[PDB]
Amino acid sequence: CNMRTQFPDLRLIQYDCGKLQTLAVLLRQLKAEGHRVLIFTQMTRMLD
Amino acid sequence: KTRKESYAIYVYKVLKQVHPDTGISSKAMSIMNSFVNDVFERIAGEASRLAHYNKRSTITSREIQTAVRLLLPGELAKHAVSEGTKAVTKYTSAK
Amino acid sequence: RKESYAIYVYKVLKQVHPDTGISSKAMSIMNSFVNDVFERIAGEASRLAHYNKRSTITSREIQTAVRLLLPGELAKHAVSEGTKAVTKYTSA
Amino acid sequence: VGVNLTGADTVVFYDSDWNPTMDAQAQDRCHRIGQTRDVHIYRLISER
Amino acid sequence: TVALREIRRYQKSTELLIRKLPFQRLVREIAQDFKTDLRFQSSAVMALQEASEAYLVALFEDTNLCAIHAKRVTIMPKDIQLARRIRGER
Amino acid sequence: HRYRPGTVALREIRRYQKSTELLIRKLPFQRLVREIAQDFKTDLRFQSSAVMALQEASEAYLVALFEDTNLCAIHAKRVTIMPKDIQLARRIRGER
Amino acid sequence: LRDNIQGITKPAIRRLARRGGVKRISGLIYEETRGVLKVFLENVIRDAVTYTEHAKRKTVTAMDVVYALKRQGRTLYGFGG
Amino acid sequence: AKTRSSRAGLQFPVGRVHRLLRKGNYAERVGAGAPVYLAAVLEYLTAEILELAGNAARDNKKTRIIPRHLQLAVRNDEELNKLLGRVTIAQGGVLPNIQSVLLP
Amino acid sequence: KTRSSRAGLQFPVGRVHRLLRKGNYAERVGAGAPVYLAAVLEYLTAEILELAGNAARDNKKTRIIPRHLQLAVRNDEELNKLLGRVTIAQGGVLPN
DNA sequence: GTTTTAACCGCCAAGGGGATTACTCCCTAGTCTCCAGGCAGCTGTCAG
DNA sequence: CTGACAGCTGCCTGGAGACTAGGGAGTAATCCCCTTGGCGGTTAAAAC
Repeated sequence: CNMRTQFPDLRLIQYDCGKLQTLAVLLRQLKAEGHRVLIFTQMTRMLD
Repeated sequence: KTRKESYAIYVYKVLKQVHPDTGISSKAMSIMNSFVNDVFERIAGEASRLAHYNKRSTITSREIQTAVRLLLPGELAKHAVSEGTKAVTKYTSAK
Repeated sequence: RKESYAIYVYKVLKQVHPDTGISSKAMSIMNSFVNDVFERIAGEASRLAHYNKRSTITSREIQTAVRLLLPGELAKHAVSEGTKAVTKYTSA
Repeated sequence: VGVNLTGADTVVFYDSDWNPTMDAQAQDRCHRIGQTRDVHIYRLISER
Repeated sequence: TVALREIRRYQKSTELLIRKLPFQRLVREIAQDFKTDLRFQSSAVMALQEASEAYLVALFEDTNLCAIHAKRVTIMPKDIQLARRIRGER
Repeated sequence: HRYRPGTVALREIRRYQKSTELLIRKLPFQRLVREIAQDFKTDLRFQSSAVMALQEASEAYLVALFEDTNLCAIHAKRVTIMPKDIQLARRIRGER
Repeated sequence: LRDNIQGITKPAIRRLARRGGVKRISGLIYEETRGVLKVFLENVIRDAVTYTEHAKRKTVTAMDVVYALKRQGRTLYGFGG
Repeated sequence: AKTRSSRAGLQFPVGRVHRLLRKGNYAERVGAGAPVYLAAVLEYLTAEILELAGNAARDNKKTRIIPRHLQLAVRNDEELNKLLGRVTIAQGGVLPNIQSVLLP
Repeated sequence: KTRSSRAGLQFPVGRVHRLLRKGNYAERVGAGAPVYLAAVLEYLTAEILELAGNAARDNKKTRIIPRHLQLAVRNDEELNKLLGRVTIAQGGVLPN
């Protein structure tokens, strides 16, 4: 399978958007401190 | 804010002459204005063609009478010609 | 003196079919057709000028009348021919 | 207005609404009465 | 068999199918009502005959289409009535 | 209770012949008009009055064509209207 | 804007037929009516667009539609002119 | 100063009709009695259609003429129907006409 | 130098200009309007004459008769649409 | 009769056409004059 | 015999040539009135 087709790494999703990087850092820190986070966005494609 | 000539007041006068009590709406008045304009265009074009055929450079009462005879059906044309000739006779008498 | 398109129809026919003639009745048909299409286009041009509140008939009015009256391929070919003729006329 | 998400304690706005009343309503979705923890709001903005 | 041959013969031809003198008599009889002592140019009567034959042929074509739509070969007056009603001359 | 076939059709015939309201929704007709126009020229704006005039003209044309189609259907001893009826009406009208 | 011809709805065609006096309608009538309306709209809109383009405008006014209908032979009242 | 409509006894404007005839590019010259005749004919046609429309409105228990009344008047009168055969009236509807074969 | 020759056409641009002026189409006629109209008329005449000549050749004749013009008009769809409501004297109808 | 979904209505925003009225101003018709060529029409001639 | 093309005649009219008045371009500039990608309801016309 790996020699037959190659999919982009899910890591590339965060690498193409600075917001996703900062959001990952913030979310991991928030989980470390033991909180629950609600994320609001105006676009449902962004929700995807 | 510019003048827009229309037959609204004249159509209202004719309506009051015929039916003193009935009224007319804005859409109906627009329809009546369109009808008057269309009949005017028909009669004027027919008169212009009649003048051109006979090599005449003027539009007279005869041309419009012939145009009315050509356009309108029987009783309508006859009564319209009667009304028009009465009007022209009165206008000539009044000088 | 009576004017007719017989000479011009004959010239056009000789241009397109040098060895083909035309009968008198067919020539009358051609004259009637030319007068009819001329009158139709001119009337549409006059109506277009009156609608747009213009006192002059220009090439734009004739082109728009041609596009309105003639069907698709005929309309586009006539528009091309008229534009070519106008371009040649202006460049003299 | 029937949502009672008082279990959460952090709200992150991925993008900001032009109407601040909407963002306030989103915050009040978690900050209403009956919530026993400090609520933090994080707003992410792209520079330039 | 004979009908198809007659159709082809009259379809290839261009001459006027209605006799000239009866049509002229009918035209003059009709014109007598509108005005008295009317003269007609020969070209006018020929034009009237051409127009009348073209109109009648076109109407007969429409009525034949109506009859075919009725699963019939014969044309009936109801076909003429429907052809004129749909065309709008009614 | 169940009305027999044909009664509700006649009832709605009377209802829709009593009234003068437009029978096609305005937004679908506006979309169709824009779709048709975008082929002839891009970046064309339609006034609301123009779209209303188009809708009125189209509805009148379709009503007249349906009257002719029903007349065709009554001819040849039928009640249902079929595409052949519309084709015959259009061909007699001089279209196509 | 694509496949907008389906906006002409089956109940709409049924209502138009009922206004036209039709009692029973076949299932294949709707496609034919959609095609007929498409053709009619195409013709009228083409004429109107030509009229607007002549006036060096980019907005199709009701007057242009009225002129197009009058040229087609379907003069419409109540929309000016 | 006396208007031409008053002299002719009509309600439609003779002067406006004269201006429209002159500006409409119909002929080089326009006669004196042509606007009077045209105004008279227009007034007569308006009177006929409005009389029929008012009769329809009274039959409908309505005092103001609506376009439906004008459509009913035009279609019910044979001569006006022939005159306005190729004319569509906005918001006019159609005549109530159900064919006999379709009736139960 | 002839204006028709200057424009490169065969139709009388001068006669068309005079007809437009004497006709009551407008109070002013531009310079290029008669040229454009003459070009359009010449194109239509050339098209119909070419079709009539082809029909005459198909009939083994050397002169264009009204029958040839009728066949040419009815065979070409665009010209048939243009002259749909027109009757040609001694022209007949298409074979069927 | 029972179930789908789309007009449609309301946000949400920043600007963006783009008809209109009014000013100016200048190519290009219109009117006039004069003169030579395109053309209507005639019969002679010839192919069909 | 018979329609159609052509050589020639007489003539009306379209091709040059001038001014020029104004109908029709440039130039603001005002203002209305939207305009549309993405969202979220909400039924009542559609759909089955």
